[PDB]
Amino acid sequence: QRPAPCYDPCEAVLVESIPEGLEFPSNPSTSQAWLGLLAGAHSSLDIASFYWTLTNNDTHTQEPSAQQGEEVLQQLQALAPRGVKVRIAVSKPNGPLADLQSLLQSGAQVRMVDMQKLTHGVLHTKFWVVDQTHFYLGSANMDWRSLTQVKELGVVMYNCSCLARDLTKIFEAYWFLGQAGSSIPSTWPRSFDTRYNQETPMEICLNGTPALAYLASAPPPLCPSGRTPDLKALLNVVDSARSFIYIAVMNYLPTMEFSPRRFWPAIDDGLRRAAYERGVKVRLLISCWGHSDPSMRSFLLSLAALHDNHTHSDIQVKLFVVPTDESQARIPYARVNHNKYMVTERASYIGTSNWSGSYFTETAGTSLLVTQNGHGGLRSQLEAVFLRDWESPYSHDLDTSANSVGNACRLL
Amino acid sequence: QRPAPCYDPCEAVLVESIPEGLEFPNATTSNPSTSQAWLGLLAGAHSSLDIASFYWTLTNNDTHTQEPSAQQGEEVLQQLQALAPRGVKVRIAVSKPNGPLADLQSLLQSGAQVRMVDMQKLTHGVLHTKFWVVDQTHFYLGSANMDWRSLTQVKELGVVMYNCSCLARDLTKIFEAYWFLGQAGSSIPSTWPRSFDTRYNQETPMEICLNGTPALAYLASAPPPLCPSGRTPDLKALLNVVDSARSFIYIAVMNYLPTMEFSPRRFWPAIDDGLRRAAYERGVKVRLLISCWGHSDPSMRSFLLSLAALHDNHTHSDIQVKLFVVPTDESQARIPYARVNHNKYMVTERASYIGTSNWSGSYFTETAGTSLLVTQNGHGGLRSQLEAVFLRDWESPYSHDLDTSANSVGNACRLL
Ligand SMILES: *[C@@H]1O[C@H](CO)[C@@H](O[C@@H]2O[C@H](CO)[C@@H](O[C@@H]3O[C@H](CO)[C@@H](O)[C@H](O)[C@@H]3O)[C@H](O)[C@H]2NC(C)=O)[C@H](O)[C@H]1NC(C)=O
Ligand SMILES: *[C@@H]1O[C@H](CO)[C@@H](O[C@@H]2O[C@H](CO)[C@@H](O[C@@H]3O[C@H](CO)[C@@H](O)[C@H](O)[C@@H]3O)[C@H](O)[C@H]2NC(C)=O)[C@H](O)[C@H]1NC(C)=O
Ligand SMILES: *[C@@H]1O[C@H](CO)[C@@H](O[C@@H]2O[C@H](CO)[C@@H](O)[C@H](O)[C@H]2NC(C)=O)[C@H](O)[C@H]1NC(C)=O
Ligand SMILES: *[C@@H]1O[C@H](CO)[C@@H](O)[C@H](O)[C@H]1NC(C)=O
Ligand SMILES: *[C@@H]1O[C@H](CO)[C@@H](O)[C@H](O)[C@H]1NC(C)=O
Repeated sequence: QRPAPCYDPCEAVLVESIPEGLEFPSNPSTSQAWLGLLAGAHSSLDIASFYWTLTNNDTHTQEPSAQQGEEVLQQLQALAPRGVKVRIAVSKPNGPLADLQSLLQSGAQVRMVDMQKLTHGVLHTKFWVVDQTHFYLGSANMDWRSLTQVKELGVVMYNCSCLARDLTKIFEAYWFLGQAGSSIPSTWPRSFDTRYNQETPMEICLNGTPALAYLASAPPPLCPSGRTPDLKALLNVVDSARSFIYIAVMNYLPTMEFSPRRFWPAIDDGLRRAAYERGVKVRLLISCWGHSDPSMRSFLLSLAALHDNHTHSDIQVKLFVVPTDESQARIPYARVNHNKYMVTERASYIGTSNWSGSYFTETAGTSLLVTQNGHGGLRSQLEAVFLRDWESPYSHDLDTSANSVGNACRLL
Repeated sequence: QRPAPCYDPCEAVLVESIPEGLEFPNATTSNPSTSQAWLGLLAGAHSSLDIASFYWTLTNNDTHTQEPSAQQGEEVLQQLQALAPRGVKVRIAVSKPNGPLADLQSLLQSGAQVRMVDMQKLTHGVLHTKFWVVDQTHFYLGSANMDWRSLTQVKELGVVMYNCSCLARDLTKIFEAYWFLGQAGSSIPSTWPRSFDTRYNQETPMEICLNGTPALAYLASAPPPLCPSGRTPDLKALLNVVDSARSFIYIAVMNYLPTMEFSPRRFWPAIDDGLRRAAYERGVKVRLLISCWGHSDPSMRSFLLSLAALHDNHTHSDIQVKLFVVPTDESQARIPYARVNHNKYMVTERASYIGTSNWSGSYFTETAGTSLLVTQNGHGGLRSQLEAVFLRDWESPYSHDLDTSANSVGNACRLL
């Protein structure tokens, strides 16, 4: 029996951070969505974050481009004293965070999740839940560089209380794990379970149209019985595709990135199966900067060789590099595409994890999966964004020269 | 509890069919020819002979030819026709052909027993296995079909085990499976009769004495429907050899394709995933030697490139792919379906695998095949001889990289 449907007028908006200087031949910016959500917050706010560097002092900079971030943090400091219950879960850092301390003295609650001891990973998840009604899910960290100097993609769902509570369940898992003497139970309490998963997705009304949406979580130790693992959701979306698969992730690596080294061909085998068996067109867009793993190159070539007229398989790989000028090269750890999403002709997947084994086995993450039988919607907007990025002059084949790219790219 | 050890003085001999015209440097340990081994086994046969074969073209009349190079094959056929009238019990199981086979009829009236196994009806495959069992004592296992071209015009590799009764009976078990399937109203049972089961497998290999030195040897069979409870599947044995390798993996097969060749198309990354895991995790050096002629699947090329791209200094993986092509001149180009390398084997620093199947999904899921796996803690032996053969072929001027031109190869090669 399918679970109860939801009747809230949910509205999904694609949100993106376009770095300063990037020009294209438009979705709202991440800063606008965050500021609007903070202004409209009245009862509660839950945040799952990786790190907190929102001010020029955090990054030891004097960039005007930090203004948006500096505003956002200030707005966060306004939430607690006016009645909003603020709960913040962060990955355990190397040192105390000034933003978190200031929020703590503004009235917020901050807990550090020590995922390294628990599942040998980090709290890589980045999402917001507002008043149990709205939620943002994307790749934007709590970083000012994530608002003006780094390309980011996410989705903001407004007026969807049911899905917001579904995400609040995962946030509650994180919050419980944030306690000092806490460990992962063998079975989570039944208050953590969900009836909405891959087999029975939640029936929502998206922009006045029925849709099937659900949330997947990783790692498997942080998954109640009824919660679909993130890898299972990703592989289902990959396997159900019949026409095309468009993937945009910062890092794609069919191994365990940090481990004795282990091979992990799950997503790679799924993509190869889609390309060969059903003739699915696979386009893979990988971000490259001066901090990319060089070992990423060879594996990517191992996919690009599958483009062959005899096999009829069509796998193409492009590298997205954000150009940097003399001034922007001084901004530390910026000018990248941090996007993490996949779109087919029939499904949409938006995640907060890079595509490697750890992010699906040890490292926490959440992903939103949407299916809709319309002529468009969120899926069409995702496809349009991917096509714009893919056809932009910032995407290059694996044989391109490094000099004429505009930025340092280890893979080239 | 390990099973009982064997005390027969087993002796393994590498056997090869080197096509006429193929030249090698001075030493290049020359192994006995396949024709010589077959003739010796037929001359020494006294009680029984069991043969698993794909097809039977041993004379010039079968292939509509007049080549003197067929002489060897025809001689073998004659010796086969001599086995039954002098008391040797001959049983022949062959893949079901489209039309009657002259060799099989002539053997049938010479006193032999011939049964056709219809694997297409049973598991949607063919009887691809090629082995000989002589007097329940000796056995040949290799890639040489019952073809005269397999003796002089096609490169073949195999192993002949002499004076090893235990392994010969173990192979006779698989042969009994084949022979039972040759009956008219017969189908694969859910469980095979206990007379078909074997106690020697990957977990507990048979303890044999190979060239006066203890060794662990066993036989794997495919497809799984043709496998008793105690029989190790061929894919499991192959993947165990791949995963247990710590230094290098040398593979020489006519066809390598990580999909189901004839099927709705299916992807099949088992062997490919094993090779990638060996290359990346344990830094295993992988050499892949693929035969190419005018009948090779072109779709083989891209996948092979997909392996050669794993060669990277950052990953420390070492994967190399080469194509072995047998040169043909004006006269030899007229012999139909010849001038190829038919070897099917793998060798690591610690194990040897010799099979009668190409490396693709069907041969491990639907198509019958047998393979011999040998391990020995010596300095040389069968593993060293196999490695030497692979190195000689790999460094021979008949091996080329995947970007070589087809004109300067000496034969038609679709992959180039
Ligand atoms: C294990 O024992 C077997 C049997 O005793 C050995 O087989 C023998 O191997 C040698 C060397 O490969 C063969 O000599 C060679 O003969 C060919 C012609 O057949 C000739 O061209 C070479 O120059 C060389 O003289 C020998 O014929 C062969 N014996 C039989 C009966 O076939 C085997 O070498 C031993 N070792 C291993 C690692 O198997
Ligand atoms: C494999 O075994 C055969 C015989 O089983 C070996 O050849 C044979 O060697 C024996 C000498 O030991 C010669 O006489 C034989 O004596 C044994 C007892 O030792 C007996 O059981 C036999 O019936 C026979 O009388 C025999 O002439 C000789 N035969 C041949 C054809 O060479 C052979 O060397 C062993 N190894 C290989 C690689 O074949
Ligand atoms: C679904 O509804 C949302 C909410 O209205 C749409 O997002 C708005 O899009 C318009 C442009 O069409 C912008 O002017 C608004 O600013 C957006 N809203 C917000 C809060 O930023 C979204 O475009 C709709 N999607 C579809 C496919 O109809
Ligand atoms: C959500 O609901 C409120 C009040 O019902 C409305 O003002 C707002 O526009 C809705 N959200 C969107 C994105 O339209
Ligand atoms: C050349 O071959 C012969 C015969 O196989 C062998 O005796 C000789 O040792 C070989 N030459 C060298 C240098 O080993």
